[PDB]
Amino acid sequence: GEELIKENMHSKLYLEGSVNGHQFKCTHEGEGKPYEGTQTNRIKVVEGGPLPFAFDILATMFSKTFIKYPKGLPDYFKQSFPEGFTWERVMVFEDGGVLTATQDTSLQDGCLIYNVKLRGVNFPANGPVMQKKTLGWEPSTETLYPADGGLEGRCDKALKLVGGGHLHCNFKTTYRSKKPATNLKMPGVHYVDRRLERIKEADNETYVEQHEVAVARYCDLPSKL
Amino acid sequence: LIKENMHSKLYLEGSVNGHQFKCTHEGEGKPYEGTQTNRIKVVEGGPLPFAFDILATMFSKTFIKYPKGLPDYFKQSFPEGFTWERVMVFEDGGVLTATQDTSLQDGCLIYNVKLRGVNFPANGPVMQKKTLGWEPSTETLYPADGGLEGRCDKALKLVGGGHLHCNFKTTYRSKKPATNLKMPGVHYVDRRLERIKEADNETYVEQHEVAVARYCDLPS
Amino acid sequence: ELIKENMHSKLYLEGSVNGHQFKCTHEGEGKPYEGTQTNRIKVVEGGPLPFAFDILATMFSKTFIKYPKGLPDYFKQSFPEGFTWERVMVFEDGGVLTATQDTSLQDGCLIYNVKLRGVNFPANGPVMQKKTLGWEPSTETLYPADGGLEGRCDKALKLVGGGHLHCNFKTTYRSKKPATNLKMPGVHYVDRRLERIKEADNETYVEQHEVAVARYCDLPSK
Amino acid sequence: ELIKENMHSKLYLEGSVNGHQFKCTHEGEGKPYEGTQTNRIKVVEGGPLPFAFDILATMFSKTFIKYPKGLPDYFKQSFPEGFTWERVMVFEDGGVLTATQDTSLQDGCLIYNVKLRGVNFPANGPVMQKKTLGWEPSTETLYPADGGLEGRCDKALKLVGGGHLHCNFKTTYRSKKPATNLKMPGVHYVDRRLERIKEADNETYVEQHEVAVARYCDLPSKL
Repeated sequence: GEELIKENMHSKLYLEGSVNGHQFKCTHEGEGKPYEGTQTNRIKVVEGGPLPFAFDILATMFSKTFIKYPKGLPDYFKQSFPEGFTWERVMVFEDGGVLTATQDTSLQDGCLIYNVKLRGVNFPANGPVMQKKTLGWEPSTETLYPADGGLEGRCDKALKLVGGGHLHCNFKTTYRSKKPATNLKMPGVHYVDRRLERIKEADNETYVEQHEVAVARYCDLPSKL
Repeated sequence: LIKENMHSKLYLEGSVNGHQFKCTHEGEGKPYEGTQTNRIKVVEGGPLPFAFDILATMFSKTFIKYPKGLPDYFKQSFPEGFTWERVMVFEDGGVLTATQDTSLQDGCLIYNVKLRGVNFPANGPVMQKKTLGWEPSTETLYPADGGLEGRCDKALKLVGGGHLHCNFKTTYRSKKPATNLKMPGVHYVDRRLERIKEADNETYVEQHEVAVARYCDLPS
Repeated sequence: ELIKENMHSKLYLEGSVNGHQFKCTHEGEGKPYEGTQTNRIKVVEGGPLPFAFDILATMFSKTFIKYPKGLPDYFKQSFPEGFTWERVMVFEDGGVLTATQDTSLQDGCLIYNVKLRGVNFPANGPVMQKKTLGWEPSTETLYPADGGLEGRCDKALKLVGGGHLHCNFKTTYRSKKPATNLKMPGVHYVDRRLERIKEADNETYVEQHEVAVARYCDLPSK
Repeated sequence: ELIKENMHSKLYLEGSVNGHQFKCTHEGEGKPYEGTQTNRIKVVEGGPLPFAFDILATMFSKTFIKYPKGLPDYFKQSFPEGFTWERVMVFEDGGVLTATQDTSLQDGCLIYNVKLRGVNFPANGPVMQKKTLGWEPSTETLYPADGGLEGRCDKALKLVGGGHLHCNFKTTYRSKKPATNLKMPGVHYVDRRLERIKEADNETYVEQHEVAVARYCDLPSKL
């Protein structure tokens, strides 16, 4: 399972979304150092382009294998191979936009395969997302909690706005291996710090190039117990 | 165009907590009486590991009784029909989004639902199949540049005696140009959705809805 | 029964919204069995307020609901000892209000004491920018729960410019009379129309009128 | 600033949760530049409480955060005419607490005043049934806004039987003194561990230790 994810790994994705009515589809092509926690992947909007909303809200649909897990904090995601794993997410924007996606991860030919299917609705016509007034996400810390053999993630994220300020978004994810969790080693409560940046945009966001660095940790601070 | 008797057909794809499924329905009703019954099959992914009640409202806005002075946004929209899109937020954290297309094809109402549900607690009246249908409800409809926005607090009755509350937000959007629709003011739709019959671990379900629109009749 | 066809009410309210402190009082009258009342409200300390008074409108009387025959009136049965309510209002743009009240009866006058705390009201939103024009009429749903009633209500403020600011209400109503001395209603609905009738001096004098009528679901069944 | 190696606090709190009025005070001591402190909390009135004390844990100290050099400390610059916070806490089972706080400095000593109001905590849920086992460690993201700060914090209470109960926190932090008499931080994080050390007499007496350390995002930026 460890011995299967490799010091350089590749991802191909297929995606199928609808946001405020607008159907679309995307693919991507990706690579990174999983054990160093880094990846970059190139995204296309194969159908539905150009999109009438800020691409940024989709940014986090495109990779939980590429988290740097230190020795002695179990990697739920790498362990889950060769079967793979699946996440379920709800994103709730402070202005009423709501997004829900289910993603399917798996491996084939030493190449990671993501199937995404998402559904966005109730985004205000006048608001920064439907106005394309977003300038990318702030770094974030996700807390992962073990629960029923899965992990539940929580994350308060914030999208940067033109003029300054931020649009806030709450994330709630459920991560579920497809191995039996009797064949797994669960971590405790732990934290994943990230910074996801757009590094290239083209043809009105129908081509987008993204980099993530993700590092996991236990809470380092001294107890009194 | 919308006759005093109308038939509907429904195809539905969904996913709830990663469990994928499909349904279809054949429905019959009285668009101007505000009544209908429809016969639902789960045809992939059944039997379902959660209460089918949470999908009840996925399965018909053309069947609301609109009194004479109160413009009917749904019946007006034909022949080109309308769409809706909804979020349901349960008080225990489960969230469903859903999108719907309503069209009119050679006399029949055709419905197409895609939905996606996540974060339902595992234990968990929804996931432990401990629900006993919805209470009657009142939806408030607000015009909102050219579409309607609905707001509704609903509650599922529970095995044991309580209620699981759920907050609905929906956006109704006519495919017709807005200039060809008289827009209603703010109004209310009182409903009672009931389960008539179920068989084979909720893989077959019959539902009946009655639904009557009104202005606020209180004086001023 | 101690609820007459005509009753008066007296209110004292103490409040903090985004850290701005204030107090109100009111004297009101209405017709309990017809479902109508008028309250004359003063902002007696901390005025004029830096926020839309409209958010406070629903803080000012459940005894005045018209209950039809065979729908138990939880609030009128609660006397002589009365009842309390606790409410959370969550606005769609982040404002949140918690509030609690006491309703009692002294010398046949209804007496309301209200405490409230409101926070996180955005500086550029319609509440703080004073852009609201009153509430839409509404339906509150009431559910029996372990001796009390849980109320649920999605509401909306009209805005300058035409749209609405939505608000979510969750209230718990608890009788001060032991519960087996009351007949509880099943699940039911309260239709309302609350309106501002007059105002003066930068929104520091307000009069409001409520009509409220309860009903069971009237639609046919099976 | 005027905040010494060692500092004490006294605190007075009054509030209502699901109708139940109470009042609290703490005496306190700690080290503000290594961001640690202990607080000995007394339920003077309304004891014992029908609800879990844990839900008040965070009501009881923003100057005791360790800020590294190069990240402005809003709270230490915000003195002598100090600062305030207004918080909303939304538990996933429906409990909602609002609360507001005053932080002033009067002759060697930190003064805390808190008023809170909690409603809609379900009667059969862990808070009213007292099935909680403390808070998990947390991180707060703090954003500049109008020369104030907005804190956002997903937090979790350990439960009996092993689950968690989650609670969303939103807090506005506002200095009582103007700008510029003060430098603003950028978007930054505070990592925290709150621990109950000692409990007595059905939760009427309680000792809390907090370690709080701020940082910027430490990760590589490709832009």
